[PDB]
Amino acid sequence: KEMRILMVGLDGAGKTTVLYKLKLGEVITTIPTIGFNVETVQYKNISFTVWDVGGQDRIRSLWRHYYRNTEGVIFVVDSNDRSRIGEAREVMQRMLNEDELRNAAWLVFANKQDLPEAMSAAEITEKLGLHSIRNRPWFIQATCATSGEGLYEGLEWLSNSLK
Amino acid sequence: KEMRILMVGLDGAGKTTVLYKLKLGEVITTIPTIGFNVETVQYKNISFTVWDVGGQDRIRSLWRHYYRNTEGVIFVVDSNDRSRIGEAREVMQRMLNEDELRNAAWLVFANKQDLPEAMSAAEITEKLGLHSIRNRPWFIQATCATSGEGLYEGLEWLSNSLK
Amino acid sequence: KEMRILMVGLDGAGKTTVLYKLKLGEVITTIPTIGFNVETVQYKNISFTVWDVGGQDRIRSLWRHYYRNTEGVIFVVDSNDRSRIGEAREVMQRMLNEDELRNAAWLVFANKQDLPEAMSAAEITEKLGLHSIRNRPWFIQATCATSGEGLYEGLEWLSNSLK
Amino acid sequence: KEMRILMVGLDGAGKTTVLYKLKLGEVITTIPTIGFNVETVQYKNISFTVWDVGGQDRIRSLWRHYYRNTEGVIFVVDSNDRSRIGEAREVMQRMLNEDELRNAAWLVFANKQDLPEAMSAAEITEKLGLHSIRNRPWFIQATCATSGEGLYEGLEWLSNSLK
Amino acid sequence: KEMRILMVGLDGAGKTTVLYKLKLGEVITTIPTIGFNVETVQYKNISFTVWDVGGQDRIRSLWRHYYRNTEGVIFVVDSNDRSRIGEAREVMQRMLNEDELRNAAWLVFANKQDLPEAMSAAEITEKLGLHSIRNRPWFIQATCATSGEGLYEGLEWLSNSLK
Amino acid sequence: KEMRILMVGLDGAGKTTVLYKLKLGEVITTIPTIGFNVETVQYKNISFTVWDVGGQDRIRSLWRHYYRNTEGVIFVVDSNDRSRIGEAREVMQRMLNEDELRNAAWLVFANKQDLPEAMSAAEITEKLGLHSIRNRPWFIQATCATSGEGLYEGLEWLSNSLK
Amino acid sequence: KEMRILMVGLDGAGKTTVLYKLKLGEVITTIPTIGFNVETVQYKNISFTVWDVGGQDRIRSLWRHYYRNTEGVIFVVDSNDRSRIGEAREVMQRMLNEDELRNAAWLVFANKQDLPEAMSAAEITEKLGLHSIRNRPWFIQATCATSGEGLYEGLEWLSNSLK
Ligand SMILES: Nc1nc2c(ncn2[C@@H]2O[C@H](COP(=O)(O)OP(=O)(O)OP(O)(O)=S)[C@@H](O)[C@H]2O)c(=O)[nH]1
Ligand SMILES: Nc1nc2c(ncn2[C@@H]2O[C@H](COP(=O)(O)OP(=O)(O)OP(O)(O)=S)[C@@H](O)[C@H]2O)c(=O)[nH]1
Ligand SMILES: Nc1nc2c(ncn2[C@@H]2O[C@H](COP(=O)(O)OP(=O)(O)OP(O)(O)=S)[C@@H](O)[C@H]2O)c(=O)[nH]1
Ligand SMILES: Nc1nc2c(ncn2[C@@H]2O[C@H](COP(=O)(O)OP(=O)(O)OP(O)(O)=S)[C@@H](O)[C@H]2O)c(=O)[nH]1
Ligand SMILES: Nc1nc2c(ncn2[C@@H]2O[C@H](COP(=O)(O)OP(=O)(O)OP(O)(O)=S)[C@@H](O)[C@H]2O)c(=O)[nH]1
Ligand SMILES: Nc1nc2c(ncn2[C@@H]2O[C@H](COP(=O)(O)OP(=O)(O)OP(O)(O)=S)[C@@H](O)[C@H]2O)c(=O)[nH]1
Ligand SMILES: Nc1nc2c(ncn2[C@@H]2O[C@H](COP(=O)(O)OP(=O)(O)OP(O)(O)=S)[C@@H](O)[C@H]2O)c(=O)[nH]1
Ligand SMILES: [Mg+2]
Ligand SMILES: [Mg+2]
Ligand SMILES: [Mg+2]
Ligand SMILES: [Mg+2]
Ligand SMILES: [Mg+2]
Ligand SMILES: [Mg+2]
Ligand SMILES: [Mg+2]
Repeated sequence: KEMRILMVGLDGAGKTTVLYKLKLGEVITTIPTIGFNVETVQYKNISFTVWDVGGQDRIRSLWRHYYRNTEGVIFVVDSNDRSRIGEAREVMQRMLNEDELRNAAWLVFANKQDLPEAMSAAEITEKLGLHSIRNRPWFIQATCATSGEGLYEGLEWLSNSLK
Repeated sequence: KEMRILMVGLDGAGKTTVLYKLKLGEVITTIPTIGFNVETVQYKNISFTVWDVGGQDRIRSLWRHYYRNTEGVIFVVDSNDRSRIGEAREVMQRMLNEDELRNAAWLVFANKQDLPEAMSAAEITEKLGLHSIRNRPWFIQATCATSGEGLYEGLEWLSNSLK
Repeated sequence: KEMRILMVGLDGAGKTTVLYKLKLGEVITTIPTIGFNVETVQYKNISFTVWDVGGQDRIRSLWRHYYRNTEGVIFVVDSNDRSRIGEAREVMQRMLNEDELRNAAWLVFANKQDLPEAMSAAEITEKLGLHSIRNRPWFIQATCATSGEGLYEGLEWLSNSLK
Repeated sequence: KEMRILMVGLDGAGKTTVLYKLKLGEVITTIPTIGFNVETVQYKNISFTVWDVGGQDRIRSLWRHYYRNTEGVIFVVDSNDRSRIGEAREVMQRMLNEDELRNAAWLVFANKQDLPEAMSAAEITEKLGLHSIRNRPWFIQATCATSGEGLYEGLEWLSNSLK
Repeated sequence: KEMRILMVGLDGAGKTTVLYKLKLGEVITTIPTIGFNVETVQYKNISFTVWDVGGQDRIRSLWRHYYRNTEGVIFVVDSNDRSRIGEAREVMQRMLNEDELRNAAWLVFANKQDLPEAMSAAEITEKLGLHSIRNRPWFIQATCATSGEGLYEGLEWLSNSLK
Repeated sequence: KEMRILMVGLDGAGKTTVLYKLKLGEVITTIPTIGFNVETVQYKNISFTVWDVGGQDRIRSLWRHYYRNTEGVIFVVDSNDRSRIGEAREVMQRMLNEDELRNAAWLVFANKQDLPEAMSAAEITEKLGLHSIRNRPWFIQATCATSGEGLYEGLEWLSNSLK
Repeated sequence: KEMRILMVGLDGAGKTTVLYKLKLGEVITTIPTIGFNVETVQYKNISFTVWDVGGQDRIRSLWRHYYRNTEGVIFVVDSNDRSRIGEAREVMQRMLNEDELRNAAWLVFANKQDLPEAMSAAEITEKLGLHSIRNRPWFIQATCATSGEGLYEGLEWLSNSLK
């Protein structure tokens, strides 16, 4: 009936694009997210309330204001960006150790799969150290926010962890 | 008057196909089940509420959310897949030891009997270690969800364990 | 005015045929009874509510759900099947020791008397150890469900144990 | 109204099979009993609570945890195993000298009588030194857990020592 | 209803893997255990609270903080590691002489039996000097945490020493 | 209700084995007894508290610490060791002259009778000069601690000298 | 639930950087620590209260004000600084002899491992004389506060010495 979500990731990942592909159905032009966007999207008789936030180094320290009462998390990672996959691992291993996100479900959108140099979801699952997760449910999906592929299959998995 | 069921199994078994052969009467095209499907089907003045779930390795850890208040279980096994009959045995022996499914009735759909290389229900009864079950009623039926054979004979047995 | 009955026996005996010879008057084609059938039949201003159940080895363990509030029992035995008369004796001596059927009246339909190799009701009375019954009223009748012989003479005896 | 029982013996005897032949009525497949099984069975308006335990050399030292508040004991001995009848005698003469089982009734199931090389109950009564028992009531019955013979005649004797 | 357990052993044995094979059912990737992990697992209406600890030489001196109020111990030994079987013997003979573990039950998981060069449970029982144990119940089981074999047969034995 | 015992003898006799055959019921592996073992065993509503001590030449001089308040003594002699029967005679004639053991009952376990070259209890009674005992009750029993023979017949005799 | 920590070391080590890498997650610019910094960081349901202090020669004499009620100590040593490893040894051997830190747990962050000329944790363990520690638990971890490596593995070890 209701669910709260927090979309996060590094800069350039695709968070805003994913959100406004789910909410509107169209690919909008984007500006860097200094503040935050919040939007409700309905699916399977469930109303997800997604909070997209900034990924710039200066806003990554303000994500803590949103950890509270968060039932799911969506970590978006740019697959073409193979040089910052270590920074994302640092961020995610730091945010998995926070106690406010202790029960949160973990979903990972490996975005930008339409690009030729994109890296597979298994290569990302290995590079991010996702099998090391033990206190938490987790899942990884390959997406293309510009085409909508894999986006409605993530909200479908998040439904498993309802209530 | 009412009954709750949980259809489970490995990937590729036939759970979704069975469910929407009971509910609609037609063989639908299928996509991998990331989330869950739920459907009510009436038979013998009884309204079974079936929950079909995913079998991918990543969703097999989310089945626990559904064990509660479950009155029957339907384990679907692909008979042609003779290489994963040990993995199914592991899953079933693990899920028989859970205390939330302590009184649940056990039914086993040995599906894909229309295939030439299919294995008999007795060979499956031996490979799955079903005679070792002692705290639980159990039953095994040979099916073909594409043709509907053996599907209405399972709901008929589940009626024995009503109320 | 009312009476509850439980028809039981091994597989192949004639339970379903007896029931739908009493209820309809015609000999129906039959399928193995996986679940249960229930039918009310009126006779002598009495409405017997008969529950026919499966005899397969897998359903013989589900008969316990029906023992409660059962006022009469009808054990059907195939007379031509002279090789399974010991298994029926085991089943009946086990079900006579249950405390839910403590006051139940016992009737025995020695069916398939039309067959040449059929065994007499006295030979069955000896093989089943029926004279050993002491806590219970009992009676044995020779039948032929295909012709209706001996069927209305069993419901007539069950009337003796009304209320 | 109630009674507590402890089924014990060497490995391979038939304890689990006896228990789940009394409780279910069917012969189950078995695994070695590392821990313990406990089951209540009703008979003659009495509810026996049977505790089946392991017979492996490593578990024979954990039986002491169960001696307390035990009103009857059932020693199962394999008759075909004529080479371990001395080890069983040692175990039984040791467990007859324990003070927690000081008033316990003794019953002996000489099981596996269906086998051709089985040894008579009198030969076992002589080999086990049962007439040497003087502080205790005792009884020996010849059984066949696969067929149920002699099993309901042991619970019948245990009723003599009620309350 | 409750029970406390302490899983210990040398480094590389399989403690964390065993714990999160019992708790989750999946084989997780692992990091060296510097601190401690604690997890509750339910089985046979009993809630075992397992404490997995480090085996590095620097943490083997911090196990004493956990000896108190410990009702069972699970010593995991790598069978393929035939060069450190003496070090494990030293550790176990030292920890058997502690007075806080005076009543603790002893279980030994001889893990990594799937490897070809693995050593039998009897060879380990001889090398570890387990028959020398006299003040304590003990048991040894052959396992394969990657496949789950022998893991639910250890918790089954630990139930013998309940309360 | 209570009784104190001192088990003594030369090295290799069988003292520890006897004690932990009475206490546990199993034959344990053994190490030389440098210190002492103490164990309580119940039999015939009597709780014997047995103190097993070392027999090495260096510990035979520390037995005096235990003579006090000792109500019975159990001298174990290896029968196969026919070359040290004179040393045992010296030890026993020395320990019979001590005034702290002035009222102690004397029992002699002629152990290792299962060996072919074992010497009879009468040959030992002659070699040990047991008939020369006049200030003391005495008794000699032939044993086999590995099989338990003759062990419960010694505690039975020690009961004669209760209180 | 709570724990008090004292981070100390020589000047240039990395104490402030470590603290504000644990607390904020970012690498801050730093000024020499004339006074003291204090910060609470949560991890594993534990709230560590860390006190970072100055390392200048003039402030090393004011550390005594903080020894009291200190449950853990974190000695940070610059590995690249191979010329002051003797001064750190002096400081640490002096502060290990204080009676207010008598029960404190010892952790050693060998920081600046990202530098090419860095010295291994074993070379530091030898140069600092850490094996000479006998009245205290101790542990050494290799870190890189700029990247966060090895920092959450120290707080993990400090949890072993809780309460
Ligand atoms: N070619 C391609 N571009 C994508 C895809 N997904 C997202 N993008 C594009 O990549 C750019 C960055 O996406 P954007 O949503 O603006 O970043 P962000 O996640 O919000 O992070 P920020 O707000 O801190 S800059 C955008 O131009 C967007 O259109 C994809 O699948 N393929
Ligand atoms: N030839 C044949 N195909 C069958 C039969 N039963 C089911 N299937 C087919 O096998 C395929 C897998 O069935 P499906 O229901 O989609 O898997 P699942 O049980 O839902 O598991 P999943 O959702 O995690 S992929 C489908 O293409 C389905 O049509 C059968 O009896 N014969
Ligand atoms: N020749 C003959 N056939 C009989 C007679 N009575 C019953 N049958 C036949 O024997 C067959 C078995 O009877 P049926 O009623 O289907 O078994 P059941 O008692 O219901 O047991 P099941 O449902 O577990 S298979 C049927 O083909 C039935 O028609 C009889 O008197 N003579
Ligand atoms: N042929 C035959 N087999 C029997 C009989 N009674 C029991 N058994 C069989 O002998 C085997 C051992 O019986 P089982 O009950 O598993 O041993 P146990 O008493 O439980 O001892 P354990 O659990 O320590 S292995 C089983 O395969 C069982 O089926 C009998 O009367 N005849
Ligand atoms: N091939 C194989 N590997 C196993 C088995 N059991 C455990 N392992 C593997 O051996 C490795 C060590 O297991 P692990 O659980 O991490 O060590 P530990 O007991 O926790 O000790 P540590 O934390 O101080 S490093 C792991 O890679 C694990 O996956 C097995 O049965 N077969
Ligand atoms: N073959 C055989 N061995 C026995 C018998 N009784 C005891 N032993 C064996 O003889 C050996 C010595 O027994 P043990 O109990 O260890 O000596 P001790 O009396 O304690 O003296 P010690 O502790 O100073 S070495 C052991 O290996 C034991 O198992 C027996 O009846 N037959
Ligand atoms: N290259 C590199 N620099 C590091 C590392 N760890 C800490 N530092 C850097 O070394 C410098 C000293 O660290 P700092 O935390 O300010 O010293 P301090 O421990 O607080 O001691 P002080 O306050 O008395 S000056 C800083 O510029 C810091 O950024 C590292 O791992 N690699
Ligand atoms: Mg954005
Ligand atoms: Mg599906
Ligand atoms: Mg029928
Ligand atoms: Mg058993
Ligand atoms: Mg570990
Ligand atoms: Mg000794
Ligand atoms: Mg500083």
